[PDB]
Amino acid sequence: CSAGQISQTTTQEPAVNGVNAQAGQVSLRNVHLRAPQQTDYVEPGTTVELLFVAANDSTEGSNKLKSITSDVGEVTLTGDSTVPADGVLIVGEPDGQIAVTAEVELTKPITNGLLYDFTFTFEDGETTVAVPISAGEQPRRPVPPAGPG
Amino acid sequence: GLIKNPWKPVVPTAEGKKAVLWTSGWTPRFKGETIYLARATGRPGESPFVK
Amino acid sequence: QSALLRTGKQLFETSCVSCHGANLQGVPDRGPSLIGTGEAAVYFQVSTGRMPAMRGEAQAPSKPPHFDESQIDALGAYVQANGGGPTVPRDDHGAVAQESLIGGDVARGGDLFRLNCASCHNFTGKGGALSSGKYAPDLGDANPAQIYTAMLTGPQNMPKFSDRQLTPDEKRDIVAYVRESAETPSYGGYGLGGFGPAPEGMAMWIIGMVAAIGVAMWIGSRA
Amino acid sequence: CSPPGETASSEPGTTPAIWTGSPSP
Ligand SMILES: CCCCCCCCCCCCCCCC(=O)OC[C@H]1O[C@H](O[C@@H]2[C@H](O)[C@@H](O)[C@H](O)[C@@H](O[C@H]3O[C@H](CO)[C@@H](O)[C@H](O)[C@@H]3O)[C@@H]2OP(=O)(O)OC[C@@H](COC(=O)CCCCCCCC[C@H](C)CCCCCCCC)OC(=O)CCCCCCCCCCCCCCC)[C@@H](O)[C@@H](O)[C@@H]1O
Ligand SMILES: CCCCCCCCCCCCCCCC(=O)OC[C@H]1O[C@H](O[C@@H]2[C@H](O)[C@@H](O)[C@H](O)[C@@H](O[C@H]3O[C@H](CO)[C@@H](O)[C@H](O)[C@@H]3O)[C@@H]2OP(=O)(O)OC[C@@H](COC(=O)CCCCCCCC[C@H](C)CCCCCCCC)OC(=O)CCCCCCCCCCCCCCC)[C@@H](O)[C@@H](O)[C@@H]1O
Ligand SMILES: CC(C)=CCC/C(C)=C/CC/C(C)=C/CC/C(C)=C/CC/C(C)=C\CC/C(C)=C/CC/C(C)=C/CC/C(C)=C/CC/C(C)=C/CC1=C(C)C(=O)c2ccccc2C1=O
Ligand code: HEC
Ligand code: HEC
Repeated sequence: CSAGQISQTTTQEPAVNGVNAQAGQVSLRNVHLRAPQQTDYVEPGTTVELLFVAANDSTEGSNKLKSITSDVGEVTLTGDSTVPADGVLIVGEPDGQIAVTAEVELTKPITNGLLYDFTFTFEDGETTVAVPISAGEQPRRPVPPAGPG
Repeated sequence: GLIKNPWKPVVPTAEGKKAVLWTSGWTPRFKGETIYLARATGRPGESPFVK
Repeated sequence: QSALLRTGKQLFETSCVSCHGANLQGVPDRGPSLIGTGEAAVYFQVSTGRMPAMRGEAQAPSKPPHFDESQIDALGAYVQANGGGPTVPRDDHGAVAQESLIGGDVARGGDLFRLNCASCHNFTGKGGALSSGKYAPDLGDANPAQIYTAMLTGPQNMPKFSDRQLTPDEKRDIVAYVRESAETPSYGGYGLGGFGPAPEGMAMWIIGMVAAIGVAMWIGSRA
Repeated sequence: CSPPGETASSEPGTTPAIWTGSPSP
């Protein structure tokens, strides 16, 4: 009954804060934004990081990443954004990693909990991801001590 | 003596006294009252609820 | 260590590509992506024996592990290098921390466990059934590191409690309650499984009533 | 029977505004 075509285990998503996406032939895994926060918003002009891993489903040819755009600011790509034949392209260096980076210069404020659309183009497909903000291995920020009331 | 009216307004809310079953801890006691989603820290006393 | 990374990938290729892909992106309807899960998820899933999985069903059960401690570390490092993520706590000698994870406040851990875990694992981690073929397994066999990694990574249907939702000290208190509530002997006799009234009613009917009726037969007469 | 005051909606909804909080408890 539970081992049929509709199976609960097989359709499960990874227990991570990132988002999976299919950019035609490239698999976008663990797509998230790194942005330490202090107040209700991350004000415009602050520089945050966009981190993801691009997986080449095809094993014959190569692919390259171009023109990451979003309506939150301008995204700058630094490094060799080409993914190998049957390899990965790690963009960003997340916590727990002992150099392609995506630098986002904010134009409008962002906050953890909401979704912001990002556009990925490689050479054969343009998709929107709706990237979230993910705090990684950072410790819980201290809370001011409440008084007696 | 045992009989009690279920719908006697005894709970102060933002729009007057209300019956117990219509209210809860999330019912504002005045307009614009800030109610935080507090987490139980698991320790008795010494801030059992924090922001 | 490059030795640890290539050993992990070499182990990964012949054991985890069929369901998770060669580049850890996941195989649709067969397995999810392993990017960003971290070394903690791999440690739990392999040391508990849950992985490699054998088929798709309601819930993948635990079984004897397919790798030893050295191979688990190599597999964890390979997955860790692809997407990062949480890591298993370690002691001074670099081994997986077991005794140092036992918290000092079991009373706090008991209240936290009853708020956050008792619902799925029962008053004393005896397990509980879930919606359709799924269940919260009994907690008497997991070592403190496994409990910590389960709380960190949230396997299958268990919530992925982060270090911000539950601080390392709170997690250490919880595993202290989990470890002690499993090693504490019953005080009123045989524990009867610790499931509550259901074994208690079964034991009464099969023992006391059988003895009472059997004694009634011996004292009384037939026909 | 089904509860009359429980129906699904197709409206997307908007992001909730930032809470300010009125004084004088
Ligand atoms: C002659 C005597 C006995 C004869 C019996 C022998 C032959 C019986 C034949 C039955 C067919 C066998 C197929 C087995 C394989 C199978 O099952 O794989 C199909 C797939 O199906 C489900 O997916 C559906 C889709 O494929 C998905 O695309 C879709 O999404 C999904 O939708 C759900 O899920 C979504 C999530 O995605 C939700 O979004 C969505 O809302 C929804 O919930 C679908 O699911 P769902 O509707 O649940 O249908 C499940 C199964 C349903 O199973 C079953 O056979 C149920 C078993 C019934 C057997 C009858 C009981 C008999 C009792 C005893 C005999 C009594 C004792 C006798 C007394 C003594 C004798 C005295 C005389 O349908 C079927 O097969 C068709 C049923 C037709 C059978 C007809 C038999 C009726 C009885 C007539 C008897 C007359 C007698 C009169 C005499 C005069 C999932 O399971 C999948 O994984 C699974 O892969
Ligand atoms: C006249 C009549 C009147 C007489 C009536 C009296 C009868 C009662 C007799 C027995 C009294 C014993 C007293 C001593 C009590 C004691 O000191 O207790 C020790 C400890 O022991 C258990 O610890 C196990 C380990 O030691 C731990 O290391 C381990 O952790 C733990 O595991 C739990 O915890 C883990 C997390 O920690 C979880 O992971 C895990 O899952 C689990 O929960 C373990 O426990 P567990 O597996 O429960 O069982 C293990 C049991 C194995 O089972 C059992 O006893 C089964 C047998 C009894 C149980 C009750 C009956 C069941 C009835 C059902 C209805 C059956 C179903 C039938 C269906 C039909 C009908 C349906 C329609 O082995 C044993 O003890 C072996 C001892 C066997 C002794 C037999 C007695 C001999 C009598 C001979 C008499 C001769 C007289 C002759 C006169 C002439 C736990 O209890 C502990 O708390 C407890 O502390
Ligand atoms: C809604 C509802 C009534 C649900 C029940 C549905 C259902 C399918 C029930 C039973 C299903 C079972 C038993 C599945 C196992 C697979 C199986 C072998 C199926 C039966 C096959 C069959 C019919 C043919 C074989 C012949 C046959 C009839 C033998 C089966 C006999 C057995 C083993 C039956 C027992 C089933 C049963 C319901 C008993 C449980 C009794 C209770 C209440 C146990 C509680 C209990 C527990 C849980 C403890 O942990 C414990 C720990 C220490 C001491 C005591 C206990 C204790 O008693
Ligand atoms: C198919 C039968 C599989 C094989 C072979 C392996 N895995 Fe797997 N894995 C599979 C599924 C369907 C799932 C999801 C549900 C589940 O049972 O947990 C998983 C899960 C994992 C995870 C957890 C991911 C998370 O979101 O954190 C890990 C870390 C994992 N699998 C690793 C892994 C390894 C290392 C394997 C080789 C030994 C392996 N899996 C085999 C399916 C299958
Ligand atoms: C229900 C939604 C759960 C809550 C709340 C908690 N747990 Fe859980 N846990 C649950 C399941 C379904 C599973 C099995 C998952 C698997 O991938 O197979 C688990 C697993 C554990 C384990 C591993 C046990 C082992 O087999 O030894 C541990 C140690 C564990 N859970 C502990 C635990 C704690 C301490 C919790 C409170 C924070 C907790 N769980 C919550 C289901 C659910």
